[PDB]
Amino acid sequence: LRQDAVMQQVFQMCNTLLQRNTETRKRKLTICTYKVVPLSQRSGVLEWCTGTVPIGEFLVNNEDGAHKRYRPNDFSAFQCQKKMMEVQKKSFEEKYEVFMDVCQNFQPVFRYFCMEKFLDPAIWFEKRLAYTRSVATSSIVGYILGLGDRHVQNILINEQSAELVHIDLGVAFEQGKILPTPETVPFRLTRDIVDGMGITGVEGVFRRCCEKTMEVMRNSQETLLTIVEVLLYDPLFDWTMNPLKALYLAQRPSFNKVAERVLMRLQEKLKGVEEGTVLSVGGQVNLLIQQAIDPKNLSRLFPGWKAWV
Amino acid sequence: LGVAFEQGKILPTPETVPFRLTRDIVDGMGITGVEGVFRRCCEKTMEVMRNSQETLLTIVEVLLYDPLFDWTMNPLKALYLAQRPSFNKVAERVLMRLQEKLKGVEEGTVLSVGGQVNLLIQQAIDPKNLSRLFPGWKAWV
Amino acid sequence: FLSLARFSDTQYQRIENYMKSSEFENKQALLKRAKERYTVKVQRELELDELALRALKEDRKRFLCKAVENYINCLLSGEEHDMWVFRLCSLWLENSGVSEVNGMMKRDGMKIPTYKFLPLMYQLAARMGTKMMGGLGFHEVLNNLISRISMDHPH
Ligand SMILES: Nc1ncnc2c1ncn2[C@@H]1O[C@H](COP(=O)(O)OP(=O)(O)NP(=O)(O)O)[C@@H](O)[C@H]1O
Ligand SMILES: [Mg+2]
Repeated sequence: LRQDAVMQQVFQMCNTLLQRNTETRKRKLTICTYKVVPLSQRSGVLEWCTGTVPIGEFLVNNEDGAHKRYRPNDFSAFQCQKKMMEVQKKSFEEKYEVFMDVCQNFQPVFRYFCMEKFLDPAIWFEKRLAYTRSVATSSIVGYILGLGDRHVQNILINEQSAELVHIDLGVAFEQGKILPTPETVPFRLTRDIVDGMGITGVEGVFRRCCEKTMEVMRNSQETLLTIVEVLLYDPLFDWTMNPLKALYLAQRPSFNKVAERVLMRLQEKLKGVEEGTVLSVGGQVNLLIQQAIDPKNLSRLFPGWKAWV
Repeated sequence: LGVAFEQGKILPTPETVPFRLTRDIVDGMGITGVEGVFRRCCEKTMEVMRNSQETLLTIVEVLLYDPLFDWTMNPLKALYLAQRPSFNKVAERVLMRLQEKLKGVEEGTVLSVGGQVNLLIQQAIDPKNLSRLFPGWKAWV
Repeated sequence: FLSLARFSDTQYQRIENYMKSSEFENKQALLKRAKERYTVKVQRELELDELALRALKEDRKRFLCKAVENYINCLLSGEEHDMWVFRLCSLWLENSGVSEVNGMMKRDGMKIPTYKFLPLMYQLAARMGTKMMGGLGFHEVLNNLISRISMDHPH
């Protein structure tokens, strides 16, 4: 649990940075955090987010899932999961056509979360706006820190405030790309996530908030790089990926050179350098949004990540 | 023109000036010195170099992989220049250094055409850098 | 033709950069150290990684061939972008082992006017060889191309 506690402070630093900028303080761009109190090298205790439910439990529950309740005629969650695992040991083209076929018979229904919980139009608009701002802020910060393993069970949504909470932050600094099944998406922006943002989708509040968050990240590059440098040289911070962790994450029935490479990769992200070229805040945000919503990248991903969800 | 691609910095006496901008060179430019025609022309030349970065980088790539192009320094050449009484990694490092020059990156930061030109002029005319140089280069001249 | 050539070269360059990137080496090094129940998962990873490698190599070859073809067409379709012959030669010299690239240069590159190759004549002549003669070989195409250029502009 020490790794989770370390990630919580970075979220606090990201929260503190966002508060002191007038552009993001007006939009109330913040990151949901929970206290983690490690007790030993093997056991620990952490805060339980009361009033929060996993997004996977709300959407693709077998008994009373959102997809089953609203779209009985569509493919079930079990059916979609079974199909993806079958095409796992197949060609990339076969994977892509399977993913499109599943997505054709699996329409997002996540937009109904705010409708059934906030009948008042004024309250419903506030919660939807807060949800869109929360996703945009978390996605940019998660990309900056290279957060990975953002599957359905690792994301919590507050029932009262409709704000996403990210848990299980063990994978970070783009260690997810080192997995046997690489993470080709900087963050989770699946159809359910976009559908809950309204009819406008990623366009509008989500895109502007992502740009505003990126500007704060770029303006505080010297601060952000220094904080990560302190973390990466912590002897007790086991952020590097090992075969035991890699196999555990995806299961089915010199330290100095790595840290310097991660720091360089973080530095080029904060300056907008992606593929050796300088990209503006708007251009970088557009690239990140496009990569996350690209169906081809989602097809290559692990079925347990539930890209179709 | 045997010495190029910053191979002079590898010499026993490193070349700390990108080019020769000594007092005689500046004095012949007029009373205005580096300010004016020299600075504007340097900025205009840098803009052309930046706008044709993909063209310039492509050409140098062809040159650096020429088997008969002995552009790398050797101890025999280094002592000959300053006398008194894996190739692939070396090729790639020059290309990266050339690429950051074309994009304005000097010390890891993005610099505009005007800022980059000012840095080059300041480095060349810096008396401290000229002192370290080999006297055979005649920095005072 | 030039716009398609530039984009195809950019995609090929991105794939080539990824192959030589330190991230690719770190990912490969993890599998090598992992391989040294347990045996079942190891032999799977040595099969998916090569499956990903063959797909990446095929994509690189397709992008490289398309870029070379479009660069030749752009050169034959005008004279404003004659400087891009350096990129066409750079791709050809660095990928002399590809039969498709050598065939396209023989079939279509011979129609390109010789005077466009004069500025980089020094590098073309330095790559002449004999060990790999053949109908589709790079050396024979290079020798025929160099001779044809010397035909038009001996001086
Ligand atoms: N901080 C938290 N607040 C609320 N619920 C939580 C919290 N952490 C975990 N949960 C719940 O616990 C479930 C299981 O996740 P977790 O406790 O992390 O065990 P886990 O899935 O095994 N993670 P890991 O041990 O790293 O493989 C989640 O789906 C959440 O519903
Ligand atoms: Mg979990």
